[PDB]
Amino acid sequence: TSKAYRAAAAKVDRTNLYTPLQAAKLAKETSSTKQDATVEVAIRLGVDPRKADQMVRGTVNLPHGTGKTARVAVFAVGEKADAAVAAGADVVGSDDLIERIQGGWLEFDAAIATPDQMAKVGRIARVLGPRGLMPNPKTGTVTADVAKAVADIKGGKINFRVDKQANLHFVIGKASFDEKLLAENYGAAIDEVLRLKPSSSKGRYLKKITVSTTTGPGIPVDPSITRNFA
Amino acid sequence: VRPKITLACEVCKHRNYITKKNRRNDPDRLELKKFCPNCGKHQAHRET
RNA sequence: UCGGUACGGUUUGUGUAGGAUAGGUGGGAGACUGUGAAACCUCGACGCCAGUUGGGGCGGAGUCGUUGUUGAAAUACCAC
RNA sequence: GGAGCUUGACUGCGAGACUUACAAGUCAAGCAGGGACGAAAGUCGGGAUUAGUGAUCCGGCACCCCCGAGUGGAAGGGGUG
RNA sequence: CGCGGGGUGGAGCAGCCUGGUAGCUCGUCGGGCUCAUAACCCGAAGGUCGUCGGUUCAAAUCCGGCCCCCGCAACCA
Ligand SMILES: [Mg+2]
Ligand SMILES: [Mg+2]
Ligand SMILES: [Mg+2]
Ligand SMILES: [Mg+2]
Ligand SMILES: [Mg+2]
Ligand SMILES: [Mg+2]
Ligand SMILES: [Mg+2]
Ligand SMILES: [Mg+2]
Ligand SMILES: [Mg+2]
Ligand SMILES: [Mg+2]
Ligand SMILES: [Zn+2]
Repeated sequence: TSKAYRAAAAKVDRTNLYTPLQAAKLAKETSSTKQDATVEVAIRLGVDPRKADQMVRGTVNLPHGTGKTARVAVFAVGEKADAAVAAGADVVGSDDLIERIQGGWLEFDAAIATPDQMAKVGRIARVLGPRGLMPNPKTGTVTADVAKAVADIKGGKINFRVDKQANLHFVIGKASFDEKLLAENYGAAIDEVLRLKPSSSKGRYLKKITVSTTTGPGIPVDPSITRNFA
Repeated sequence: VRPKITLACEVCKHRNYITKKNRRNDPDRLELKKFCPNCGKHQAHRET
């Protein structure tokens, strides 16, 4: 079924591995084919994530943005909030800002709080429960640099984390970008995964990689190319 | 019950010394300051 | 005739709480009907409460998660 | 006999002796490096002392980076523990 | 030294690959019936699932370190 999906499936080949340029060249021809969404990257690694020291986790600075609003409320006191309104955070307050969100307009994305204020801000998670806007050290939002970590959210620091079955599922941004501008994202993101190779990674490290949307099919990519994205 | 254990430096990892402990009275690895001839000074030494 | 291996399609998954949305991860409100929607029939598939159903037979345009759980939360839908 | 802190149960050496068919065995002042204890003098190269052990060959592991069968490497070898 | 499994109630053994309950057998206790708990019958005690840590909301199960047995193939100058 799905007559709009077979039309893209009668286009991309299975028995060929494409270049990173051709991968975004059909991602634009899938986001023209389908209704537009995020370009997904599924990396299949040669690690075993059941041993502890082969676990892969990290982030990436995409130089063309991940296509995200990044509305930030900053729960801090003193200059720590004042360094965030100068950073470019639109909703900046104090213990007052505890009150302005739990009653209404809980419309932001991250809450980077100081470790001294984690008690009173932690009750806002009772309305920020299913959306994960609570201050979290696991997302880089509880630290001593509560100011310029908002700028990490603005530019598109996408955190990755390998699953139980050695797969990195991963994004490069919205599909409204240029084809050569997606390979700038896609090039400077694989190399970030190449940074986090453990020494005990037996075998071939980046075995299989594919490029898909959340609406169209996947694209077979050649893992041989790690430098020549330009 | 009294095995021959070797002591390695905690910096350069050279196996400078060999000795004996009791496997039952001291069931974990020894820690002693010993002279490391590579570093030219006293370093810490665990087992291997 | 019974396998092994490389690869594709199909399908599988039921502590309690609770959508009956019932494997992990990702993001996912538009994929969703001539690719002829829903009702209705029942050649079947399995079994642990309601079949999740690969039945391909009947239709004449939804087979929506923000509510109200499985960490809990989607699991319509797509890559893996 | 009791107590406090410690790792000298050191590395580079060693004038001069004991014992002795030979191979072996044993003792050693003092010098330097880096240390422990002590206010200092000093003392410490396992244990009051003498038993608790096994030549060579052949290999194993760790380090040094000496040789490397035309050359560059590697294999293999060599030294030290 | 490599590999190739195993430890779970007093003894024996599943569950482990694939994550949500600790069970079965024998022994014991108590009760019943009986010449005889020989048998048969019912109830219960007996467990950090070898110990440390680690990963997950949650581990007997999965990872790693440790003790502890059992095999095999060497090494054995
Ligand atoms: Mg002791
Ligand atoms: Mg000694
Ligand atoms: Mg001499
Ligand atoms: Mg001195
Ligand atoms: Mg002093
Ligand atoms: Mg002396
Ligand atoms: Mg000989
Ligand atoms: Mg040569
Ligand atoms: Mg060599
Ligand atoms: Mg020498
Ligand atoms: Zn050293």
